[PDB]
Amino acid sequence: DHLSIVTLEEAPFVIVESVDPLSGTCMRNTVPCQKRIGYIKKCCKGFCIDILKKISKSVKFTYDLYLVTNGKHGKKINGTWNGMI
Amino acid sequence: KIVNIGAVLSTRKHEQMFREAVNQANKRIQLNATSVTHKPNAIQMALSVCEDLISSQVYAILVSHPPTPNDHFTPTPVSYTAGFYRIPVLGLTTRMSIYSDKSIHLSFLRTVPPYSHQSSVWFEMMRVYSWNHIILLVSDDHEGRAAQKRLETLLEERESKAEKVLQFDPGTKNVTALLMEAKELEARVIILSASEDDAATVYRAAAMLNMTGSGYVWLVGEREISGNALRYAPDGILGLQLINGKNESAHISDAVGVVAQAVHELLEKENITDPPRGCVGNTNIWKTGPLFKRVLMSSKYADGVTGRVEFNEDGDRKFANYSIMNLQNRKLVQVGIYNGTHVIPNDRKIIWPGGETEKPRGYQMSTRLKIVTIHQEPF
Amino acid sequence: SIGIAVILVGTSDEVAIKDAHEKDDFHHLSVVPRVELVAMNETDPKSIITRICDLMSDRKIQGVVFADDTDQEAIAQILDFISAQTLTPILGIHGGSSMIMADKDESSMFFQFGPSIEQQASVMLNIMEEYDWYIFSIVTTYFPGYQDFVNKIRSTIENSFVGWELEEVLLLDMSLDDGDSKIQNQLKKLQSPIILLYCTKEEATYIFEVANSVGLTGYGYTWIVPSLVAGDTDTVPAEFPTGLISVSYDEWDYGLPARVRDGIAIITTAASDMLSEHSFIPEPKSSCYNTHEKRIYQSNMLNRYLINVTFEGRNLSFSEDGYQMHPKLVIILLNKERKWERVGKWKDKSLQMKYYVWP
Amino acid sequence: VGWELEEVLLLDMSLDDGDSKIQNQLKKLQSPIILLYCTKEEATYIFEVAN
Amino acid sequence: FCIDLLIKLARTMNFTYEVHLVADGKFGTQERVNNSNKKEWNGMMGELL
Repeated sequence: DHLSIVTLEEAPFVIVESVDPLSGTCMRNTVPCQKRIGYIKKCCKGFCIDILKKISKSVKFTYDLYLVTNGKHGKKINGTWNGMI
Repeated sequence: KIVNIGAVLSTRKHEQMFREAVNQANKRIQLNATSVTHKPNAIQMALSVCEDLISSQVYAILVSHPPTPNDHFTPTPVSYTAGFYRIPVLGLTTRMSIYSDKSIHLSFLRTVPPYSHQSSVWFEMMRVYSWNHIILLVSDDHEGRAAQKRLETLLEERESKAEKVLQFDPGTKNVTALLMEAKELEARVIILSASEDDAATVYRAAAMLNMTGSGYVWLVGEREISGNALRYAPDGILGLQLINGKNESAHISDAVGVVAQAVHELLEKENITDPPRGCVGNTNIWKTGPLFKRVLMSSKYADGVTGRVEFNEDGDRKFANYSIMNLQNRKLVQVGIYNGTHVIPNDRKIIWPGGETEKPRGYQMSTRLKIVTIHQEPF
Repeated sequence: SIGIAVILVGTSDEVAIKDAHEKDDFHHLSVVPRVELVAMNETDPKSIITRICDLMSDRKIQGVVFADDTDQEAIAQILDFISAQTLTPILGIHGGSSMIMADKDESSMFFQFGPSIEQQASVMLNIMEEYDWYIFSIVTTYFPGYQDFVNKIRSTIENSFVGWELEEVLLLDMSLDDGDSKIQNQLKKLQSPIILLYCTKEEATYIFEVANSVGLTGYGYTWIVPSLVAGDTDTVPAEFPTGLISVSYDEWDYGLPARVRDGIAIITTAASDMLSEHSFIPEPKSSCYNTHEKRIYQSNMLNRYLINVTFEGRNLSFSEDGYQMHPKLVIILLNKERKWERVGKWKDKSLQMKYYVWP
Repeated sequence: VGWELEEVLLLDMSLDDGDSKIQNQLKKLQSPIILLYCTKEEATYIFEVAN
Repeated sequence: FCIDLLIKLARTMNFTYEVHLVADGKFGTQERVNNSNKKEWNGMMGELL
C-alpha cells in the first residue's frame, strides 16, 4: 500500500539535505521529502530513514515522506496536537 | 411428449395433492404423477424408485418427511438410486446437513434449508445484539460439524473467532465435565447445536451447574427447542423455527411449479437424451440430467406459500424465513422474525435466562490472573 | 465357515483370482475361510441390491468383497448403503467401489482401497520437501473436498521447523454466467513457482486454458494436482502443462487379483481376532424385508477388528471413515509427450525415490 | 542519482506462433515504470498480452 | 524487581493474582520435536500459550 509518512529533521536521525543543484533530484541512499511553505522537495537521510527503508521493503509498502511544518515532534495545545503527532 | 415428475412420499393423503399440483401446473409438454407411498424397510426403498422410474421415465423426484423420525436413512435411497442416473431429487422436508455434499449426493436438491444454515442466523443476532464472545457446544457428528464449520468461516469476515468450540460425542451421557470447561470461560453466550436427545443432556447439566442463571445467553437452533428438549430447557432459551418448515403441502406445490418452470426451458437444447424407461437394463449417464439440474439452479419461482424459491450453489434453498422465539414460563412465544438477510424483532419484551429484563453483557472478564515467573536474582 | 463373496464387474481374470483362493493361508488364524466368486456386468443399482441380498439369503455370507471397472462414484454410495442395512462389510477393491467418499454413514462398516484428500495433500508436501519447494499457491474450486484439502495443508505448514511460505489460497468459481473475465483477474495474482491445484478433471481444463491464455502453464512453474484431475491416465486433455505432477494410487503395481487376496485376508484375519477373545459368530438376518426391525442386532465389536488388521507385515488398516492409514501411493509425471509415468512411491510416511534430481 | 536498470527486455515478432515466448518473457518484468519502444500497431499486440 | 512491579500493576489495574514459578525452569524457546516434524514452546512461553 501507499502511506503518507511525516518526519522532522534531527541531527543523527533525520538529516535533511538540499537537492542536487545540477540533477535536480535526490541522491542515492537518500530518500526525498517535501517541505510545504511554495512546495519544496528535499532529500532526507539518517538513522531513522534507514530503518524506514528496511521496514518498507520487508513489510512491502510504499510511502511519500514530508517534513512537518505545523510544529515539531508534538505537543498538546488546548486539546489539539501539533507537529508529527 | 409425456414427462412424469413422479415422487416418493408417505402420507397417502398428501400424495393426492401432488397429482393435483401436477394437474394444475400443466395449464400454466405434459406433466404426470406416479407417487408411491413409503415402504417400511430401506432395502425396498431403492427398488421402488426404479419401479417408479420404469413405469414413467421420471425426470425428477420428490422426497418428504415420513412418519419415521430418523430423517436421515429413509430419504437416502431416493437420492442414491437416482444419483446413479444423475436425476435430480427434491428434498421437500429433509433438513439434514449431509445432503449439501455434492460428492455424496450427486443429484439432490432441497426446498428447505439445512440445519447448518441456522448458524447464518446466529451471525446476524450477534451483529444486532453486540456479541463477540461465544462458546460452541456442537455434537461430533456431521450435523454438529456443519453448524460449526459455516459459523466459523463467516466469523472471519469480521475478523473474529469463537472463544471455545467444545465438542461432545453424539448420544453422550456424562456431558457435565465438558460444560465445566465453559464455566471458567469469559464468554457468557452459549451456542448449542445438539440433537433432540443430546440437547436435554446439556440442559440438565447446565441447570445443576447454575449455567442457566442471570447473565447467560443461550442461542439455540431448530431441534433443541422442540420435542423432549422443551421438557428440560431452562427459561430464556432463544431458539429458531422455520416459518414454513412443517408445511408439506406448501413444499409439494412449490416444488412442482419450480421443476415445471425448468421443464419448458429444456426445449431449446441440442441432442436431448430421453430418460431411461428401465432401471434394470440401463447403465448410461443421461447427460441432459446435469444440464437439467444446471437450468434448475437458476429457476426461481415468482411466488409461493413458502416464498421465492432460489437455489444455492450446492442446491440448498436461498433466502429462507426464520422465526426467533423465546421460552417464557415454559411457553415458546415468538419474539422476532428473520427475513433471510437481517433480524426483525417485535415490540414484545425478551425474557432472558434468569428472568432478566435487560440484555446481559454476554462476557465476564476474569480479574484473577495466573502469573508465571522465573528465578532471576535481581528481579 | 465365514461366507466371503467376491462380486466382479466387467472383464476380469477370474481364473487367477480362483487360484489365489487356494494360495491363501489362513490356517493359523483358524477361520475356515469360504470364498464364493460371483461375476456379473455393470448391470444396474437395482440388481446390485438384489444380487447381494440373494447371496446373503442363500449361504449367509458374512463379508463382501467388491470389484468394479467403471469410473463412477455412484457405485460407492450404493455399497455403503447396502452395508448400512445388511450389516455386512464391503470392500471397495477397484473401480467405482474404490472411489473414496468423504462422509459415510455412522453405523456402516464399508471400507475402500484408496487414499483420502488429506493423505494426498500430505504426500504433496513430501515431494516438495525433497526438492526443497517451499513456496506455495493453492487454487481450489467449489468441489466438496476443497476445504479439507486446504485445511490439511495449512495444519502441516504451521509450527513446523521446515520453512514454508504460502502466498495465495485463491478460491475459484464457475457457476457464474459469463464469468470468464471475473475468474481471469483472480488467477493473475499468482507469483509462485509451485501451484497446488485442486479441482475436477473438466474444471482443470478450464483453469489450465485460462492459464494457457496467460501462457504460464509450464515455463518455469510447476503444478501439483491430486488424482481427481488425473482420472483416466489413458486420456489427456492435451492442455495439461508438461511437467505436471500428480499423486496416484497403486493401480499398476497392484493387479486386479492382487487386492482380492488381501481383501479376503482382511476379513478372515479380522474374524480371527473376535473368535479368540469374544468367540462370537455373527449371523445377521438374511431377509431383506423389514430390515429396520433387524437393527437391534449389531456387529460394532467386529467393526473394531476390521479397523486394525496387519498381514504380511503390511499395515492394511482402515480408518473409522473407511480410508487407509498405510496405502500404496505413487507419483506420476507428464513427459514431453502426453503420458503418465512413475516418478516415485510413498509408503509408511516415507517417499520412495526413482527419479531424484528435478530437471 | 540512484538509478537501477533491471530489465533490458526485448521482443521478436518474426516467429510464427511465438506468442507464448513473448508472453512468458513479459512476466519477468517487476518494475513500476516500463519504458516501451515499438510500433503503434505492434504495441497493441503486446499491451493486450500484458493485460 | 518484577514482584514489586506486579504489585503496582495489580493495584492500579484492579486484578488479583496467583504467582507460580515455571516448572521447566526455562525462559522459552521453540524447540523442534523431530518425532512429529513440528515445533513447540517451552519454559514460560509454553505455559502462557
